[PDB]
Amino acid sequence: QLQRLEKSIRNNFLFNKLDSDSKRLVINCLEEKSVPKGATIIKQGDQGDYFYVVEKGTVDFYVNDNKVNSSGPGSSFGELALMYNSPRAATVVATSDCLLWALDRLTFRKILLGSSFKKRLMYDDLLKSMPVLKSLTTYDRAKLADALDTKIYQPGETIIREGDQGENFYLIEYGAVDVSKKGQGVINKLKDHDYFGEVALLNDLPRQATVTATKRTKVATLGKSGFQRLLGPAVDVLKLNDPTRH
Ligand SMILES: Nc1ncnc2c1ncn2[C@@H]1O[C@@H]2COP(=O)(O)O[C@H]2[C@H]1O
Ligand SMILES: Nc1ncnc2c1ncn2[C@@H]1O[C@@H]2COP(=O)(O)O[C@H]2[C@H]1O
Repeated sequence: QLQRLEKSIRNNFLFNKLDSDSKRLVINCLEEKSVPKGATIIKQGDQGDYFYVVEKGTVDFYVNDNKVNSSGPGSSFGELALMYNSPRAATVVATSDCLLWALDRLTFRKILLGSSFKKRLMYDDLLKSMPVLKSLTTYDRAKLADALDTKIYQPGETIIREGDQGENFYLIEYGAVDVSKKGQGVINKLKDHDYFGEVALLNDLPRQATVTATKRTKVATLGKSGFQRLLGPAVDVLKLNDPTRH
């Protein structure tokens, strides 16, 4: 029917949110696929063909044959392979028999990456290129991206001040910054693909130094709650690099 569809959409965060042009342009395209309990829907490593939204049924998610996740009706999956052109990041096994609505790679790139996952698209180069972020899987980079805001600082602007409360952690997209400490002047300098602002957040301390743009500098910024959950791999390197130690 066309009522099951208009309900699919009204209840999906990605879709209820598109303009009726994208919205029309997506109910037209959804193909439905039934699947028996015990069928693999997508295999880890495979090329990404489709995006799925679960009408009825339940799935289990396996990363290297561990099992990591679980979803029911309303939930969607298969979006990372298509937005990024990477292999499948997880195997998705059917846990009870299911009816899935499928968007082909082409329409996904047409409507949904354009608009639902805009952020993931924009930060993808930063996140793939930052050294401290190398251990992150595409699923991780995606969750991290959703949480980032962008700020541009100009020459001579203060980004953070020694002694302040910290709230954000910072990833330099391009630019140049000086780190300074009263009594000591400039003690370090950062640039594209450096990060700063973890010491306050890792240790619950005030900011331990002032950071000042010396060129036009674009950062992505991540709040404390996100720093606590979205950097899982990278977090051990941040504690290991932490200048509050020798
Ligand atoms: N822990 C996880 N790691 C990787 N992918 C996951 C995880 N949990 C759920 N997924 C979803 O499972 C899908 C497997 O295929 P994709 O990489 O295209 O998109 C993936 C996500 O949409
Ligand atoms: N030698 C250093 N001492 C203090 N902070 C530094 C140093 N080098 C780089 N920084 C960065 O400057 C940041 C200032 O705020 P935070 O203390 O939150 O986190 C600090 C580090 O990320």
